[PDB]
Amino acid sequence: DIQMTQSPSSLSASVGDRVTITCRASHNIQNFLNWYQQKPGKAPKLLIYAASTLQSGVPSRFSGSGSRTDFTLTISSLQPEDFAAYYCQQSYGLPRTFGQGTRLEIK
Amino acid sequence: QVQLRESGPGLVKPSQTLSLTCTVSGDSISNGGLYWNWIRQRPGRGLEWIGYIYYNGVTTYNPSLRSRIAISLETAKNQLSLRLSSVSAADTAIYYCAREGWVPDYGGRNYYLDFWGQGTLVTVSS
Amino acid sequence: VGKEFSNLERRLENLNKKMEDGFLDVWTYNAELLVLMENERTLDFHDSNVK
Amino acid sequence: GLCYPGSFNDYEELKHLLSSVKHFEKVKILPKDRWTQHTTTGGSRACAVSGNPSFFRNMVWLTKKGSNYPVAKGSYNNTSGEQMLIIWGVHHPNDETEQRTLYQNVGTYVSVGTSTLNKRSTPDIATRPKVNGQGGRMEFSWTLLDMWDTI
Amino acid sequence: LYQNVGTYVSVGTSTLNKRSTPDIATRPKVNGQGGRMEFSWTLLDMWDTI
Ligand SMILES: *[C@@H]1O[C@H](CO)[C@@H](O[C@@H]2O[C@H](CO)[C@@H](O)[C@H](O)[C@H]2NC(C)=O)[C@H](O)[C@H]1NC(C)=O
Repeated sequence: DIQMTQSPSSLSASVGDRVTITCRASHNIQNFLNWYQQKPGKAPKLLIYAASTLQSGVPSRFSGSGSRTDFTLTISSLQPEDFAAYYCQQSYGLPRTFGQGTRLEIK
Repeated sequence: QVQLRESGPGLVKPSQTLSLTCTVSGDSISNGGLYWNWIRQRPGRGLEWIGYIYYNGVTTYNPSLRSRIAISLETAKNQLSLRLSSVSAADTAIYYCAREGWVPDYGGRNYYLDFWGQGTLVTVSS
Repeated sequence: VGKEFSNLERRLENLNKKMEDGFLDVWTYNAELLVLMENERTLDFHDSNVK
Repeated sequence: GLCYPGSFNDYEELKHLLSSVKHFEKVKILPKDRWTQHTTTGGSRACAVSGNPSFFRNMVWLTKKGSNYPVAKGSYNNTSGEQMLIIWGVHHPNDETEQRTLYQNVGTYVSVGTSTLNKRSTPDIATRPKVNGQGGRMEFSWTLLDMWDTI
Repeated sequence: LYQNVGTYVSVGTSTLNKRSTPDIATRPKVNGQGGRMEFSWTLLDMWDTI
């Protein structure tokens, strides 16, 4: 169905740095992109839903935006705790799909 | 408040049937009007969506599993279950159940997964 | 309600979408505002009637 | 704007597209040095700089070399990593005389396409009022070449 | 009507640039005629030449 391409495959950034991770959809997914944070040993946590809305309890350092076919996850003021794989989820159609997962390492 | 818990056999032999059960707690499975999902992670690989069931029996699946998968729920126990036939090495994964919520939006309900269970590992081996 | 546009009609597709989203905002606003204004008056109405 | 009198098709549509663009990476796709069969050094007084006839900096006005105009061909497979904007155009001389001294061939055409684009245009050779000193017109068109597609 | 068959009509201004050719073909009769006439228009600006 609609495939998701996530890039970079991995990031490395220092504490206090700002980084971005992007999602590219093969089709128009009209503001139906969700972002998830997966820490080792845990089920993925929802960070951002409907392209730019933060889930309750998500730190203010996380934000994002986008439009048809292109979305960005921005993480400012990276802390040692923000170590995770980040995933792109496309909720637009029924056979829901995910991107590959970006691995972000904190220094 | 909402928690999802999972259990299963742990070990499945090749060509046997894999069967997992998710128990929903703090969220009536039959009243919320929400969709219940199964997702898994194979070693190395990222998240793969398996399928979902509505609060009623309407069920959808990832087409790659169309010859092998069945999903059902028992309202009486607030439980979801996943069944995969002809299980092989490729099916080793951490399985997770999750709840699908929504935001009313300009394009229709905008769905997301807020509550996830802890998941469980199923190993397929001889 | 739904319409389809070609890839060379982005200006029109956006006009159409803006129109539909615009009316949705107007009606969502009117529906929510009317419910809130009326609930305030309904409760005042009932307290007034008991008095 | 256009130093050489002309028109730009779907110009309003391109300006709309740019409302969704924050940055372009300009990529050389068809280095002008590849057109070994054509003159790539033409221009006009209308675009002249300090008295020297010139032309638009990101485009190649292909004209006759020696005594002929071999069919001009080229393509790009868009391996740049993202969807690319490509602009090209058609010259419209104001007289057969101009068409002949620039191209030799008169019954010419320009054909462009992709997996979704299919266009063929011919020049309109005719007298028109002068604009910026020229009785000629140049018509520009554009397309978005998708990823891994070939123009 | 015209002697020439491979004809064209060319019209232009500082902003208008059009060339049309006739379409010679059988069509249903309308008002007794199997022919059609196509009209176009432009606004000629001040001091411009058509
Ligand atoms: C344009 O470049 C792409 C990338 O190299 C070529 O597509 C690849 O073709 C091979 C087979 O020869 C496949 O195994 C790859 O999976 C393809 N890659 C991608 C990203 O699709 C493509 O063939 C090239 N172009 C043309 C016009 O023939």
